[PDB]
Amino acid sequence: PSGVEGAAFQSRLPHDRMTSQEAACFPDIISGPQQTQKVFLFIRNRTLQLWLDNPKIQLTFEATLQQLEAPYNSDTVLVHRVHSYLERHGLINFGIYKRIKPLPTKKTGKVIIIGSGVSGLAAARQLQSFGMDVTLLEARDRVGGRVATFRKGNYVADLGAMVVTGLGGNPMAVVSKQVNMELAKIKQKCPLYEANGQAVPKEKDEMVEQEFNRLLEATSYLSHQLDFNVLNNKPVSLGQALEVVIQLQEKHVKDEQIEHWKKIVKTQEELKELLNKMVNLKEKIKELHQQYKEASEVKPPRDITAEFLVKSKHRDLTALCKEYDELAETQGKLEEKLQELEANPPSDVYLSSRDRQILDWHFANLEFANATPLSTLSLKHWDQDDDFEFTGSHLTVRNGYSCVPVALAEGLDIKLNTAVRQVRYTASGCEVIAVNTRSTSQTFIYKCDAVLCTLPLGVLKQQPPAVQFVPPLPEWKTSAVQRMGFGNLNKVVLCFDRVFWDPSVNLFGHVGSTTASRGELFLFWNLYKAPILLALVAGEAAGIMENISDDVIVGRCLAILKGIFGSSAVPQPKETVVSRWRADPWARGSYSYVAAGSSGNDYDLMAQPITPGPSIPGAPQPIPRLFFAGEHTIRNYPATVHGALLSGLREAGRIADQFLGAMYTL
Amino acid sequence: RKPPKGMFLSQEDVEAVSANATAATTVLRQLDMELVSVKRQIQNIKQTNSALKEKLDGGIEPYRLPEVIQKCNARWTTEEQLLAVQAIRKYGRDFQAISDVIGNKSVVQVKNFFVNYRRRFNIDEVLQEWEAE
Ligand SMILES: Cc1cc2nc3c(=O)[nH]c(=O)nc-3n(C[C@H](O)[C@H](O)[C@H](O)COP(=O)(O)OP(=O)(O)OC[C@H]3O[C@@H](n4cnc5c(N)ncnc54)[C@H](O)[C@@H]3O)c2cc1C
Ligand SMILES: CN1CCC(Oc2ccc(OCc3ccccc3NC(=O)c3cc4sccc4n3C)cc2)CC1
Repeated sequence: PSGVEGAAFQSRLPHDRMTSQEAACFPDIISGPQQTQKVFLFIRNRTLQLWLDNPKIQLTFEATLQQLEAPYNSDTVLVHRVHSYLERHGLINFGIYKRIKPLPTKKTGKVIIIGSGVSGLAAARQLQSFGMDVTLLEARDRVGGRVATFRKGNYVADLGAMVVTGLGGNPMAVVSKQVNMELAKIKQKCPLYEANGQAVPKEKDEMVEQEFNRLLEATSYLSHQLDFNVLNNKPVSLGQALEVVIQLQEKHVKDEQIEHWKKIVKTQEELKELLNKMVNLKEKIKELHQQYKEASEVKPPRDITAEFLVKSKHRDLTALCKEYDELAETQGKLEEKLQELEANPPSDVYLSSRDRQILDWHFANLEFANATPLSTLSLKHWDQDDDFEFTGSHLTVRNGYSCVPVALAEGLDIKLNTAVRQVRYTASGCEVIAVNTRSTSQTFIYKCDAVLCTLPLGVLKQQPPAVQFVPPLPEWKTSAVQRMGFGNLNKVVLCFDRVFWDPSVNLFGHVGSTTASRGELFLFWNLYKAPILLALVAGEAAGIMENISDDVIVGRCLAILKGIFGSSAVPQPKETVVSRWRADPWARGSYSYVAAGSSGNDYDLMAQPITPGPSIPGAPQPIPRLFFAGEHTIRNYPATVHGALLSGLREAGRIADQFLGAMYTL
Repeated sequence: RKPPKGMFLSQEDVEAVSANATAATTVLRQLDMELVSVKRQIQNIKQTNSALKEKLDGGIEPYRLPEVIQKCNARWTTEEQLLAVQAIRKYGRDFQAISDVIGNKSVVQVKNFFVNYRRRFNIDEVLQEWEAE
């Protein structure tokens, strides 16, 4: 859409309806009469539009009201509430902007933020934006976390996030305007190359893709129509359903052949029966000829019984010849009906070996996207975020994604090389205890009104703990952490002195000889300016390949590309890097996925902030002091940057509502 | 509420491939055999019918009799009557056959014959005798 309505859409909001959240803060309005609601909505959308139309400078309440024209211009509080509301929940005035109104002289409240991953940074900025004192602690010696980028000479390649999954309602679209990201479309053509080194024929490439896509809709049918969702008390995975669906197709091929050949016999037997009739008829004919022959040898003139005997035998004989000639006809038909049935046999197989290896690629690709074996994905829920897909094509960040977190860390109190070991929260406030990554002993203590945790899910799952909570986290949180999935997927970066591949083609596949090996180096990218080829390890492969020397892994790559591009066309690489995200202790994996047995709900559980018990018993209910953000907290945008930052903005709004109060809710 | 086209999935088979841990390969192996079973039994009847075909070689063409074409006639020769009565005796009511035999009398003429002559050729008696067979 375009107009004001397009601003709403672009801010992930229904242009013609009040959201649940807005209802919470404008309960007067939404319970109010219909007329007023349309006003509100317009104000919001218009205000949004304004922020969007230029996101490089702060949009103030004044500027906003200037551009309103009554009947909407009239009510100045409504405009103020609405503006301040959007301001609070990072719908406007987020990211990198110039600030019209310099900051509150002194700062209210203190927050410690664990992790300088985008979620963290986006919060930090937002809080400081509101005039709180913020300090982030990062175990790494660099911001971004899972926005890692590699730099050396003019070689540049992300090992972390790389892609913006459409700009249509993506808040990263706004950041793209505030920061120079060299955004390139991705040419979606990807040709596959069997084990030997040979492109798969266009003809097959399509047969299998279609079957792959067909098999997927199939699984969804099982789930949502046949309710095939539990097996022996345990919940069904995507992997299982796919096997079942596949088997069922194999089975249906057989059932068809059976029925066909079985239709052949039943006609073959009809022939047998007929021929018997035909042989016995010929036998009775044979003798009946002789009889007629003998009878006509009685030379005339003759008595009438002997004349009758000739005549009668003659007719009795033509009567049988008649019968036999009709059966010769009936036979003719059945001998052809077997030409037909021999000619059109149902398919020999469901899938050849070749077919199934290529199909395994398309599955690897799914294991790539979701960074986990299909064995582990919830059948019911793995694709729950598919409704909130952005529009527009996917783009890579050509200059390296690290440009974004860095940009956010301008003017922020970040303590790098500071690893949190324990978080203490009580009704009075919080102590965070970190150390120096370099010399573990050099110990730090931080006190604050609130902590915001952006620790990755893989870290939260770590046993025994890398971080202690004091008091421990309630079971409802820890159970959700157990149920959630935390996958893995690695990148190998190959740096060369010359482009020895088709520059016209951004990406191109390789087809592993096994099912158990489909993930290993199954996909290659050239998306960058320099001669850099990127190779992916996905699926069950990823976690195993983390126990192999880089040298070897680059070996296996080079081999592949020789086979594809010609043994002498493959120069050795000047520079190589291999990712190991599951190994990485500030990550312990790549990103969340909806494990079988979990739901989207767990994402909400993960976001729920934590409230300590009271200090003195029978003292009033304390405020909540421990907050959570990051990729695993946002139900509708999991495992992405936009989700991280959206969670970041979200928590910042929530914290501010707590510690600064929200005078826009009246 | 419908599978993608050419994908097959009914409630019952789903249950059937799942219940056991190998119920899949069991069922798929049963059919594998149950096929080769029918494939062989085709070979039987092929070869059986191949030998029956060999016995019929020659057709019936050596035993074919020429075509008689007598033009229907109203009169009954004394000869023709005699053939009738013997035919009645041998054939009963297959009036077609009786007409075929006499050579040149319509099947109606044959039927009337029973009525007009029944009187004198005891075609009653004659017919009981055929019945007794
Ligand atoms: C290989 C890969 C490819 C990806 N590709 C894409 C993509 O193409 N597109 C996309 O949109 N998204 C992608 N993502 C997802 C994206 O990287 C994440 O969603 C996002 O960076 C998560 O942000 P976060 O702030 O929640 O967590 P993080 O970015 O991990 O930040 C959390 C921070 O906490 C720090 N930390 C950990 N332990 C401690 C401790 N004890 N003390 C202090 N700090 C600690 C970490 O070092 C880290 O900096 C990808 C992820 C991976 C692994
Ligand atoms: C839970 N769910 C997982 C699927 C994610 O969506 C994807 C959509 C398309 C994908 O392939 C496009 C593509 C083509 C060519 C090169 C790279 C990519 N993509 C990525 O490397 C990629 C983009 C995103 S978004 C979150 C991670 C991720 N990855 C890893 C991949 C993932 C959304 C969150």
